[PDB]
Amino acid sequence: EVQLVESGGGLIQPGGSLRLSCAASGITVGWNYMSWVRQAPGKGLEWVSVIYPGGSTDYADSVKGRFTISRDKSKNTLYLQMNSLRAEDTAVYYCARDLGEAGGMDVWGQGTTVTVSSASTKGPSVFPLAPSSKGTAALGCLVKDYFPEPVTVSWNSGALTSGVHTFPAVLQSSGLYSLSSVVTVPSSSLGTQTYICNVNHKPSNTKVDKKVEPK
Amino acid sequence: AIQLTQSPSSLSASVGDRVTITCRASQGIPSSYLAWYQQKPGKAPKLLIYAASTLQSGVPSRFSGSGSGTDFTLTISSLQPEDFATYYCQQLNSYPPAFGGGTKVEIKRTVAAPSVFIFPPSDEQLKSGTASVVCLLNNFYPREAKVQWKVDNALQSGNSQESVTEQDSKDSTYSLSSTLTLSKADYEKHKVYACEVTHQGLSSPVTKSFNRGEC
Amino acid sequence: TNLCPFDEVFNATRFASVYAWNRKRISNCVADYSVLYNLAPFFTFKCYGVSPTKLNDLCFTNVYADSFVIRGDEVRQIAPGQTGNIADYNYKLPDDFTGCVIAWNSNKLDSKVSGNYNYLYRLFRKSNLKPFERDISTEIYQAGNKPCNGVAGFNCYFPLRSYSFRPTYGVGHQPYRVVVLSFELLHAPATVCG
Repeated sequence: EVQLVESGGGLIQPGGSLRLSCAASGITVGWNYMSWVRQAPGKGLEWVSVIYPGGSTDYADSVKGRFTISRDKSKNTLYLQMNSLRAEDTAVYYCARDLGEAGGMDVWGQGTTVTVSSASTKGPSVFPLAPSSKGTAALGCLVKDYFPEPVTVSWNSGALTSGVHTFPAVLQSSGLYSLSSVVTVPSSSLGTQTYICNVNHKPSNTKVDKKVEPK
Repeated sequence: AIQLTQSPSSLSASVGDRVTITCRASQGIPSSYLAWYQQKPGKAPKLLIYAASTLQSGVPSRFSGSGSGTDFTLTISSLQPEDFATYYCQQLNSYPPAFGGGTKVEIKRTVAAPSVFIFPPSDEQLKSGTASVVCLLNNFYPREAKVQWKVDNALQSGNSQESVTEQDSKDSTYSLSSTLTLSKADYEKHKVYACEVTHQGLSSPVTKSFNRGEC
Repeated sequence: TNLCPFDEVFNATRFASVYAWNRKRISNCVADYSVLYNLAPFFTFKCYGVSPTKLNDLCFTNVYADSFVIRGDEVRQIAPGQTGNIADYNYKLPDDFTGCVIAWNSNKLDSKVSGNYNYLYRLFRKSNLKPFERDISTEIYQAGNKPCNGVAGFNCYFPLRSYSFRPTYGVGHQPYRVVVLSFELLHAPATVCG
């Protein structure tokens, strides 16, 4: 029965503002130390802020003057107001109930994702990674310069699944994402079997089918 | 303040193993000020142990903790398949709290050398003024590998990015893709593009290369 | 000639837990504020609304000496305008405080190998203390909907916790002894003159 349900994350430009909500059931927000904790992509956990049962508040230094924790006891909800957002604030944000030495952070929210970027939304370009001429062969698709996440990739409309590796995207210094999807196939199939990667990027309504064939 | 250092960074184990994870504090704290959490990819952290040895309700008894002062321990007496995950330690009763950098428990299997492939930029990409060169390391174990890009024998630094898959659910291997990015003008100024791979399963490093402009 | 009993305050063998902080009245005595320094490893002496150097010249109607033990990292909370677990739920100074705060590292006395657990602090309280409020209740703290009925459990926490003092813990977790001197002015005879 006990849970914390978060909402309010999303995509925002640097300098903008967002409000996160954490609705509670089974604990009384106004009677607890309530904390916000964040996790940047690929990183560990970083405490963000706390509000005490009696109302005092505290903040990580990197966030002071910009973020404000608060609560609505009538709605049994915790909030985090985030102003003057920066790219480094990109993270999954969790609320949690802190019992300190009496219990850990025992109850956690499901997390809400905050992305702070000045990049424009953009559909990927899809380029072939063509099988080498010089037996198992490898081929793929390079899905480049898109924003934001996520992108989905399938092969031959789902009929090819064995041996496929779709790698986690990397964030280029341009602020655009890039990833690759590869598959190992029998070399004998190279002249005869069609290999097509199906790439989907919903935020830009992009749907690309790329035929990959030997050069 | 306090810094918490976790050890080891990652560890490989098999089902049924006794596994011990260490958290080391920089200064020395009450045992009642440490907690342990488990996190799986895409999931909120889950509390395991607080006050260094108290087993949180509902957590299987094969989990246990110990320690005081600067050296703390989390032990799993007989590892189960669901235990494969990342583990964090945390300092309690302090704002801001320190978090350890995490320990990833990973599945042991026999050494397998990578199969290595290199892909030149597609002609379609070159038309738009950028060249992406991709190196693929397929189905290897253990995770550690070194990819060295070489352009006309010059070691390339600061212009590549890489990404690794999670351990494969069927054969417990990893795969890695590395992408070297040059402008088209840069790319056309050199001939030999080479990816040199070092791994425990290779007797000596393995180089895959191509000469630009030659099928 | 008729010294104030500062001796039994600063040099008391036993100190109180912060949540049950001690208060001693001081009146009808000659107060010498120069004996106060005691060679302690982290001595601290701050004053408010009054000058520490000229203290021996002043008279007051009454003086209060409050005393207790806390963690090193907590000594900063014993100051006007502060918040935190100690200022909010154990010992609270007013914003317009007139007096002095003396603190020192007591690792020699109040720690021991195997740990000293005799010193307690309040961890859970529904609202902030008023200045100079002392709360000594031990009711189970209700953190949720279900009543606690005097038994600890989920959402039902004993509100006091013990400090763990061992000599090898870091200075922020070492014990510190604190005396707070408050100076009262009334339209009444002064009875604490230096």
